Amino acid sequence: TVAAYNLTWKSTNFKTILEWEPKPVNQVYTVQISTKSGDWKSKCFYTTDTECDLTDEIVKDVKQTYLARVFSYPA
Amino acid sequence: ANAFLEELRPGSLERECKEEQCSFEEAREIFKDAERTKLFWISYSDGDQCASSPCQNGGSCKDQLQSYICFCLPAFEGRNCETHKDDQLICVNENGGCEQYCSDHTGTKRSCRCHEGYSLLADGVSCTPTVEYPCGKIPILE
Amino acid sequence: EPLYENSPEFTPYLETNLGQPTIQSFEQVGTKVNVTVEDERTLVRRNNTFLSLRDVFGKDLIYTLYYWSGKKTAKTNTNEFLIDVDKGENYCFSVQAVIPSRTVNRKSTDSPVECM
Amino acid sequence: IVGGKVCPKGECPWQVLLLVNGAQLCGGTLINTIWVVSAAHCFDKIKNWRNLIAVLGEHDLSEHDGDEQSRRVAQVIIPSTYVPGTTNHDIALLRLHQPVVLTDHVVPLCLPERTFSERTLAFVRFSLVSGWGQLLDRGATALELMVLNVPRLMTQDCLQQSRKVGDSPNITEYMFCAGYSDGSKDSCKGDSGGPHATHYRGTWYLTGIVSWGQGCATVGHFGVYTRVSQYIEWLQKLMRSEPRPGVLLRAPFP
Ligand SMILES: C=Cc1ccc(-c2ccc(C(=O)NCC(C)C)cc2C(=O)O)c(CNc2ccc(C(=N)N)cn2)c1
Ligand SMILES: OC[C@H]1OC[C@@H](O)[C@@H](O)[C@H]1O
Ligand SMILES: [Ca+2]
Ligand SMILES: [Ca+2]
Ligand SMILES: [Ca+2]
Ligand SMILES: [Ca+2]
Ligand SMILES: [Ca+2]
Ligand SMILES: [Ca+2]
Ligand SMILES: [Ca+2]
Ligand SMILES: [Ca+2]
Ligand SMILES: [Ca+2]
Repeated sequence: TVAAYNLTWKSTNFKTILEWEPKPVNQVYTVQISTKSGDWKSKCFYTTDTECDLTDEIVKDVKQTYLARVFSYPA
Repeated sequence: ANAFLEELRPGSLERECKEEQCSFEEAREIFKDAERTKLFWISYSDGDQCASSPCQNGGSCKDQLQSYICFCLPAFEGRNCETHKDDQLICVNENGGCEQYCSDHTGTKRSCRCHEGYSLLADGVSCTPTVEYPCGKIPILE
Repeated sequence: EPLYENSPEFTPYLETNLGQPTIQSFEQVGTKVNVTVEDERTLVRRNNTFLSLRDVFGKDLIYTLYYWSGKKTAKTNTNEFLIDVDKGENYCFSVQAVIPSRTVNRKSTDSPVECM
Repeated sequence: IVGGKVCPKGECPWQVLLLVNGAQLCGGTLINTIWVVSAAHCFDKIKNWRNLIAVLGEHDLSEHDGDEQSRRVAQVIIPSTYVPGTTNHDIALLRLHQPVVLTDHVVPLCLPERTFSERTLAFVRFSLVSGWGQLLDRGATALELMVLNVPRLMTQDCLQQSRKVGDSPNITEYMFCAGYSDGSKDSCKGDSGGPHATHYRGTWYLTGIVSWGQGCATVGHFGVYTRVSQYIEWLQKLMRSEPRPGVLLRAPFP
């Protein structure tokens, strides 16, 4: 498997979408998002898409700073 | 749009562009300023990406430049509100709402369990102590 | 642990793009004209209801108005403009959402144009 | 513990103090009335296997109160894969000759199931580590139990954020980093074998064991802990095992 790359933030009026590469070939993805001191929250579980809507997580506190991570899983 | 005998009609942005559909020259051709023309042409010729009604499950679309934004109903999320939040009750998702242990079951609802010393409540997700001193609890604070 | 990659940091309030606004209306009150900007709703919800961009930014947000031989600009701390106009002349309008304190992505795209 | 605070009496009820011939050896974690989880390296230089004592309900080493309970250690179980002098598989399961009595000051920490620990507890940011270890890299040990809050890091980040060091031990799948790299807080020598406890929806669980690290609170480094989730099956089977003649038992792993 290969790690996702080119993670990009796409956000307008807070509708926030994380996008990445590349198209999944025999592997799925799962995204996790967190605030500097908060726990990691999982989203878009084992999706085959190359984007993930994180809107519902960032609108909890628009002034916070978030970090996301894209995991690659085989199969 | 122009079809001889509507040419006689004097310039009209309303007519013109709103009205019928116009060309850049035609906006030219009304605004004069370059500047001013592009300003108008920026949105006018960008198209309504919402025409394809991309927002699903009762979502609302809001056009943008070369894109759109979907406002989803509470039980949905995703670029196009395609994601059903109700279909996400799995253990990897915040432990499946389980207080202690979570067990996934394809074809059926996930199930919650508890550590020795505790028992599952009727709410199907909470664990309560079955002994005086269960593990993982601090007496002097309880 | 699986293979993964971290994303750049993201601070919504400071980086989210401002959406395209739309001129709700415009009327004449003698020699002046009022230009009202539609409330731009966001994904932020305040207990079952989408908050407007102003609900979120408050004073951090202003709206700029372009009207018209160059252009004439006007700015407001609200969603309304009250400009002076010459009688018998038809003006055109265009608004833009702005967050002055931002160094980048400080402005939204212009709204569609509307003329008297 | 470096940069931590005193653990209020009774608030670190699962903390265990191990003694060999009466002297402070290492920390440990009580998981039920007869079993204590500690670190394998703590027994590298042990020669008198019958002089091993576990103290529960301890707080202030300078004085004794009615909350302290001592139990002779009847068996020390370590993975046969563990190599003395090294850092991998740094875990030990201890059997108390007689169970301790659970009280307001003596309570076991919950040993979690493997999956719950890997997909849920592993993502809870902060966890608590404690002990009577050194207060400073080369300093003296603590008289009163010290506790500290530390954030967990996935190995990849730990490696990318740590200052490259000559022949540093590899961070295996049986370990995980936690702490700060700014030289302000970290567990330390003497805290080894102690708990890295994670709080989750009203219950605490054992997720790590103080194991090793570059000095203590050294800029560019993180404390390293034994990844308990990898030994759940191993621990359960052994706790159901029958006692043996000798104290030390090098048990096969997996
Ligand atoms: C894992 C192998 C290993 C073997 C021996 C020691 C060892 C060597 C020497 C002394 C010592 O000088 N005793 C003096 C006094 C305290 C009684 C104590 C220990 C120990 O077991 O703690 C350590 C050290 N362990 C750790 C644990 C966590 C950190 C961290 N920064 N998070 C750093 N070192 C590690
Ligand atoms: O109009 C734009 C939209 O069209 C239809 C949607 O399904 C999606 O393709 C989006 O691009
Ligand atoms: Ca024409
Ligand atoms: Ca023509
Ligand atoms: Ca016609
Ligand atoms: Ca005409
Ligand atoms: Ca008309
Ligand atoms: Ca017409
Ligand atoms: Ca012409
Ligand atoms: Ca458009
Ligand atoms: Ca004492």
